[PDB]
Amino acid sequence: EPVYLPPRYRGRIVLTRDPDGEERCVACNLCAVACPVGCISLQKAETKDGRWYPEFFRINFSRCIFCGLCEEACPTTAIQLTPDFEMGEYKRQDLVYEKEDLLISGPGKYPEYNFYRMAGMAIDGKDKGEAENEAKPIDVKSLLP
Amino acid sequence: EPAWQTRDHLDDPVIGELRNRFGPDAFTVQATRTGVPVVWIKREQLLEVGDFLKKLPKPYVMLFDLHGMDERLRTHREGLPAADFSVFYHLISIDRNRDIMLKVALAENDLHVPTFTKLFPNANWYERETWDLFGITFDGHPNLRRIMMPQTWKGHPLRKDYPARATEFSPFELTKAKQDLEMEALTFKPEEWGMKRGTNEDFMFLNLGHGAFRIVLQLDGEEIVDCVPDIGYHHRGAEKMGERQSWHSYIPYTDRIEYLGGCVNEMPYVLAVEKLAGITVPDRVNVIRVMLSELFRINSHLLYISTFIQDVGAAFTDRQKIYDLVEAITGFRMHPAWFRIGGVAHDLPRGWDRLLREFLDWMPKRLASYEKAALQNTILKGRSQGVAAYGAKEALEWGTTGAGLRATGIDFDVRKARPYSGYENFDFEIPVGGGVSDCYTRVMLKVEELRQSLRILEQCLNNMPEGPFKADHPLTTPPPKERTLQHIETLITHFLQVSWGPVMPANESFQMIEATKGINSYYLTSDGSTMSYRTRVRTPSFAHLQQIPAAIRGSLVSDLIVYLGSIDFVMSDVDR
Amino acid sequence: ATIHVDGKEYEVNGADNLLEACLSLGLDIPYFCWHPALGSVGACRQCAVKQYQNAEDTRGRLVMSCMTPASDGTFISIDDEEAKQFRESVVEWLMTNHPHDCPVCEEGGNCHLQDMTVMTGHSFRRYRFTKRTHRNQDLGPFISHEMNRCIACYRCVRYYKDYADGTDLGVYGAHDNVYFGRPEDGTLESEFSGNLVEICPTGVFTDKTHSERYNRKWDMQFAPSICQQCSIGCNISPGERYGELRRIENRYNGTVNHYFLCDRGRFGYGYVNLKDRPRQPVQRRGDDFITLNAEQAMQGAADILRQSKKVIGIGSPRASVESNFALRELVGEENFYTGIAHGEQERLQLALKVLREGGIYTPALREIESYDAVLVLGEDVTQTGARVALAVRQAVKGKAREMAAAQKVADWQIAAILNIGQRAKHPLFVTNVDDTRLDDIAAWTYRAPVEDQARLGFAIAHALDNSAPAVDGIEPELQSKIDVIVQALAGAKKPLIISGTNAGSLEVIQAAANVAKALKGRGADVGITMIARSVNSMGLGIMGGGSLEEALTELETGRADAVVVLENDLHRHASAIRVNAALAKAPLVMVVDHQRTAIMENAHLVLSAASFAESDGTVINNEGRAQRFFQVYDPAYYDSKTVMLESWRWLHSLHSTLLSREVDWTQLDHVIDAVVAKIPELAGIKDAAPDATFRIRGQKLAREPHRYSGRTAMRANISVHEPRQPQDIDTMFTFSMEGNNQPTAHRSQVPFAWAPGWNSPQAWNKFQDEVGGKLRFGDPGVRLFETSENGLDYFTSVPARFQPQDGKWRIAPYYHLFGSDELSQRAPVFQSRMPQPYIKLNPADAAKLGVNAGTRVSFSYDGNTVTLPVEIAEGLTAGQVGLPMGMSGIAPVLAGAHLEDLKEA
Amino acid sequence: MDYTLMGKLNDMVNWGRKNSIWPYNFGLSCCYVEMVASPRQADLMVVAGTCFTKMAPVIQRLYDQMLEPKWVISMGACANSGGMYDIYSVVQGVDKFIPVDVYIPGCPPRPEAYMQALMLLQESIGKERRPLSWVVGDQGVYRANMQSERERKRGERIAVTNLRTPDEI
Ligand code: SF4
Ligand code: SF4
Ligand code: SF4
Ligand code: SF4
Ligand code: SF4
Ligand code: SF4
Ligand code: FES
Ligand SMILES: [Ca+2]
Repeated sequence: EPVYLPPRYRGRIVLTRDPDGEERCVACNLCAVACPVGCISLQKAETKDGRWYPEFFRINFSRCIFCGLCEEACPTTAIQLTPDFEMGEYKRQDLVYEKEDLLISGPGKYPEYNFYRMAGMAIDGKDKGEAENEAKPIDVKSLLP
Repeated sequence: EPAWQTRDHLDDPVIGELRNRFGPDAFTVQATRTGVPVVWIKREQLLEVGDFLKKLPKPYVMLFDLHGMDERLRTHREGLPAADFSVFYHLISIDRNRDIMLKVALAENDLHVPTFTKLFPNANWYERETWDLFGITFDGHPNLRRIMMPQTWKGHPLRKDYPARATEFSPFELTKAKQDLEMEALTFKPEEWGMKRGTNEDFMFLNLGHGAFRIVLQLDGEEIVDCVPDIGYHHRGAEKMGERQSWHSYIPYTDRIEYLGGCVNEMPYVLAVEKLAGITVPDRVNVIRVMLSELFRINSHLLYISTFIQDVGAAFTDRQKIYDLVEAITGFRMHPAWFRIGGVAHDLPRGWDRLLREFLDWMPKRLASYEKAALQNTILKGRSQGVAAYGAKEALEWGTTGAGLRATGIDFDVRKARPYSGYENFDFEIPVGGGVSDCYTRVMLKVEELRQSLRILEQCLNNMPEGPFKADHPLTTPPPKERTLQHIETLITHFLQVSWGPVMPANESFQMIEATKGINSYYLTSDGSTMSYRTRVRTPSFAHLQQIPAAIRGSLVSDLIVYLGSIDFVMSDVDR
Repeated sequence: ATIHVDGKEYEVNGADNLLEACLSLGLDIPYFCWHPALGSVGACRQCAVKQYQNAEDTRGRLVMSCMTPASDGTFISIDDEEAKQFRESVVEWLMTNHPHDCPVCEEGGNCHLQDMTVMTGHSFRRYRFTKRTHRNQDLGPFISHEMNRCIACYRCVRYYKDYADGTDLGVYGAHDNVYFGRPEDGTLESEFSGNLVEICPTGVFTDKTHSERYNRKWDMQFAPSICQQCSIGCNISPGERYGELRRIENRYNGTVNHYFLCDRGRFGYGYVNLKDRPRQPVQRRGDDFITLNAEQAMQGAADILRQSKKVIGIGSPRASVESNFALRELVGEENFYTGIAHGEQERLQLALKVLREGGIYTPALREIESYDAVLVLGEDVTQTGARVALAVRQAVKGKAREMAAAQKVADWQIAAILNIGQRAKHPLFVTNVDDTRLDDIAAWTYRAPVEDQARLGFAIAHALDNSAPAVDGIEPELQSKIDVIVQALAGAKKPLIISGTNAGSLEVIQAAANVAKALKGRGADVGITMIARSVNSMGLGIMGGGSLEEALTELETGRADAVVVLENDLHRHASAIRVNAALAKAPLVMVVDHQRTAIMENAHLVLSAASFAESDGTVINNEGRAQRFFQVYDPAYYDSKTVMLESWRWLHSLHSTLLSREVDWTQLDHVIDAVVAKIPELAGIKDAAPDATFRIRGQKLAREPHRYSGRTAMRANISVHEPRQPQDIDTMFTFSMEGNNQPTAHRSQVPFAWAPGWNSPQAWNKFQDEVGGKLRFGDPGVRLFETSENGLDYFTSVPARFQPQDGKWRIAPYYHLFGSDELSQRAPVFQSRMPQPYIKLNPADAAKLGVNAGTRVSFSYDGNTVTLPVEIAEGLTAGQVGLPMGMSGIAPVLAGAHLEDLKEA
Repeated sequence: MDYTLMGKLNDMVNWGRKNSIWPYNFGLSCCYVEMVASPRQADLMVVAGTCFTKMAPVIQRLYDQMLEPKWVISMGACANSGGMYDIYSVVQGVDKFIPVDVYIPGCPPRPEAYMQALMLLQESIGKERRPLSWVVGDQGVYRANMQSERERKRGERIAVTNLRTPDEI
């Protein structure tokens, strides 16, 4: 039989995508500093429209203690611990998981959160004033008092 | 007047007694958040003060803790005597239900203190650990050698100038240590262990093997004449790690000390940090923490009792059900890392009531099964009664807590004497024994504690309060996640708490709890920073392991094996 | 004065405000609009405390601590409940409109707004309405703009306009739509605009160069270093991550450059991350380039050096004192040559003789701000020594400060001071070949060739003191302006004379020395400042050596058949044809450098030296201050095959291999001891920083913060086994978090400022004895020489006036802050900011040549015909042609040279 | 496939070593009590716990007591790399001093992770080349350079889209 795991189970770590399909991670580095083992390493990169994303994202799973502090620290719900535990390996170097081994094609456990719908910083598809609870930018040369 | 307020405890009668005995200028009272009167004594008056406290009308009978502190990098020492190092002595009066911390200030060039072993014999191992990790000499100590590190170790790792992180691996030192293990028996000098009369031509010296540890046995035939348990094979640098992690990111390390306990080990650390932060948690947090701590207490007690039955010759499904419930709540079975500063990591999952109801409705028949298998078994009873028995005097003088102390008849449980996490809102009994603490009485007390923990779990299930699972404090770490993901100031607070760390104002906090094997305490010194200046963990298994030579003196090796099984201990708890 | 904060008695300065007095005492009061360097305005309303009328008062009143004098017998409370509630309310009001931006904001973890949000204990949003938004502007290649994150604290405009005198930044709009930016998109024109990224408490103005390769402040590995991009020697904190130089932060030094850098130093670090840098020793054999390790590089180099008859060494003003000294020991004192030209060396040793033998006190950069009259002779200070120009602007505002002090207005009340002193300012007289950026505040600007600038200086000295030599042929109008200058300088209590070597004229330095001596003879408190060219120009001058022409002559004559060139491209100091021919003649050329230069094609051996980020050393200030810089990172931590050693380490091991045939990778303190034993004038460099055995209670000084992340992952793609932490035998710093960076530690070298609750550049408050003052245990760096007891004599070599001769064109030097300095103009972000190559002409000379603005003219210098387009220069004088010094192909030795065959291409 | 240093019987020997594996479980720390013969008789060593410096010599000695062929499974973050204990008294990984054949992440891993370790080791022995006798043939071992388990399971792992939300049991 397959082993039942509850939805909260702290197993293999993945990076998720927002509902529009773009990757959720903005490379804010909060997960890496919140890691007590220090087994996350990433670098911020930026697209032409200004969107922050990770240039690389690597996790040393030979070091990781599956404590969930990174997922708790993630302000975009990009990094998530998933109910999977079959991560055994032949060589310890193969336990270093790059971004192509972590970025799944869906939203994971948090199905609808989009951090970029909250951020004031403008990207493609969201100019100034289009975030949540944001008024449109009043130009300083406006006639109104 | 909250429970975390800074108090000097000048209205404690022990302060007036010390003032009337030694004079008003002989000591300095420090105001702390430890909940304990802390007094600074001159080094030359330490033995006099200890002897005076030993002879009070309701005397201070137990040396709870003894350790050191490197005070050189401490920048907030206002109202404190000038010190480069210090040694603290935590002493407990049980008849008074009080405790006092004595502090001796030491200069860097003169790191010697009078030995406390003439007043409390558990000071032997406590002073050996202080010498090992701080380099503080204790004059008059019989065998002042290293107890955590090997004897060929350079430096004292708990000093502030000692690098915490692991040094480079050398194959040559590994072969050297293997060579030292090769003719360790051939070059065995029974003077380097505190033993005597080495080869009467009838004394045999052996090494032996809850964790793996060595004990050197002196045998006259089959009788034990002396023994020295060699510990430190499971030393993980947990306190030094407490200085290298933030207040938030240290919580998994609290888990891995006493790894059968989990959330039980989380509880004193987060309670002490909440004292430092000035956090009063809401009631739902208290009940959640009590429920998880009692589930893990049941798990640890079941493993201990099932191991004791198998060792004598007189278990998994119950622990699997507990692990399934804990896995549903926290996402992890063994090391949940789930308590937080100000609360718990998440709310209870929807469906926890069903799982806890299924666990509680399936357990009492197993309780009857264990009581029949243990209390009514004659082979277990004849194997386990009278072997390694001690009274109240031996449990008080050796710092024995938990089931052994209550088996001596001293009704001392932390959940009733000094309540924490809302344990005063539960109706449960504290089982005590007669005057004799042998293996059978300790195991019987653990079975009765299993029943009482099931009662506490029933009360946790019946009226679980509705409310927040995290406190409304600004220093609740992390903040609630939905407000973090929606609100900018909560995002700011979360950003700073999970990266640099939360800023605990400079103070000292203390919290002792009734753990699964005795009293576990966290003593935390904050220097105003986002990490601990000093994380001292008092564990029961250290003190219980020290009592072994004083209890099986004159017994057999099989009696020693039964005694080792009967002590609820694990080696990670001893060495931390 | 006696104040009582929360019932606790403190002794403070009564001339301070309560905010700076309480921050100096270690108390925490949140604040936004106040800055130690800008004064108090009372805008943000964050710093409220509760003041009581006396000890027997219980009601009190909320006052602003930055606007309240810390007078004697004051009673305040910070921990009052109503004051705490008000401060939390101010943070709440700033949070109502603040964008949800912290993860994608370059200020995160380094943000003062985050710190004061947490410090007030505000973590619950009860505002449910909309946030105002703003469009962003394009502010150029260095500064990124995000107006959403603004809290309208007005620090940016007050710095940029009232402090740095920039004109193109301001506040626009009204009530809650107040906008802070330029009037339109475009590059910020101030040379000191980069200080906005630390002045702004939020993420509005951020470092765009850092934003390209962003990382958070906890992930940075810092070291205390000295800026290498000119001679002013501002202290910097370079920080790295993943083996590349990420950021340059200002390192506080209350004696030099306290809060501010110039843009060249802040943004010109990009040459360190160039991918064409030498990373290994490389030997040229035929057409092959064999890569060597350190040991066999030393063995082969020592063999060829042993077989050669004479070896000469060519140092550089780029290199530290230790590297130049190690080259001097390898080749001998008689065979060591400074890498600068003969005229540059003459001007440099003349400025050194004036500084350490002229009997006139030379001020530190911070002390320049307290002088009462300034005469700048020949120096384009904004383009060559920019932080001195900023200090000169402060000295100019000194008159309004004195006027407001006369009306008993407190010195922190900046708005009242500026209102009292409307347009009044201390006298400033600048002199250049054209207009300068100091002309907006200059009382008078003299545009003339360098001979006429020197003659004006000599005439000022003669008018001040009749024993000074006279000048013949001064026009009556120029004479009237000379008397204006003389009446201003003689009436000042503290006159300051600034000159330097960049004018290309010895006579300008001589005239400045004459003016300073004449003022000293009248009893004035005169100071003199000399701006050198490079980071270690003064140290290379103090050590001394032959000129580059002598080294080239030794190579061309065949007397020297081996040349070791240290950190020198040789084309900025001599003609490229002659340098290339002389180096092709030598059968052994060994270049020790950290940048890919043109002479490495001719080099038989190339040693991959370390730059300032990967090396330790000592550099000498333009004021003679010896300052140690420390290595930021180990280059071999990420690339294991990189052999990038310090230049002194290379040359010391080469000397050891030459003598005893065994390598000796020495220690830095041994080299410094060798310097102070062999050169007694450089004996003060021992006290610049403590040696590598220095500890704070037994532990070393940490290079990176305690929350430094990714220890078991940053190298895991190379190997999953964590490497050994790189050992530092040279300095007292460790390459890890396992060290000390306490604000109360007894040290002078602070790699970065951090205190709990203070994650921003405002954490420098905790490291100072008083806020805006010195570092608590003294600023680092030691002055090499004291003021002489007796001065020099007057220089009687008064030059003749400039005469425009036909066919010849005198080259007037134009310096650019972005472009003239060699290493910074190699940085890729400087190319957009760099001016296009433009040759400057008078309108009369351009009309004589028949050339309009923009048409390309060709000229031959040293047999090399080059072509540049023409810019018309109104302020230049006829017969002079303006060239941008230090650019590609225009060596700085062209200043003062003549030009032939200038014609339209 | 690549290997790092008459055919049917070699496969029979590999099969006999594959379905007959006697483990020697090393206690060490919490990984053992999660996952629950003389070292001369055992041929697989399972190291499950922290390699403390005081008992790294014990681990190395009881590894040297085992006989050829011998395989090593390292359970948990401590035995893999040192885990969360990068501290003065801990050796950073089992593989610092003895060679490891299978690595199992977790703190602790599940018992089923140990069972998956047994399978991975079983095909690891199943397609390896070891000498038949001490006098006949090449006296060298040839371990197979297997495809990594994260490269093999990459497509199914990346194809995951939605997971159960964490508000339930
Ligand atoms: S689960 Fe814990 S140990 Fe693993 S990457 Fe996340 S923070 Fe680090
Ligand atoms: S915390 Fe989340 S968004 Fe930030 S760097 Fe990590 S995975 Fe990316
Ligand atoms: S300026 Fe500060 S508070 Fe605002 S988004 Fe950036 S880091 Fe957050
Ligand atoms: S842009 Fe920055 S410095 Fe200027 S008012 Fe806004 S927050 Fe202050
Ligand atoms: S003035 Fe000179 S030393 Fe100072 S930051 Fe600018 S280039 Fe660097
Ligand atoms: S990996 Fe985790 S569970 Fe296993 S021994 Fe180490 S701390 Fe214990
Ligand atoms: S700091 Fe005083 S009002 Fe802003
Ligand atoms: Ca170095």
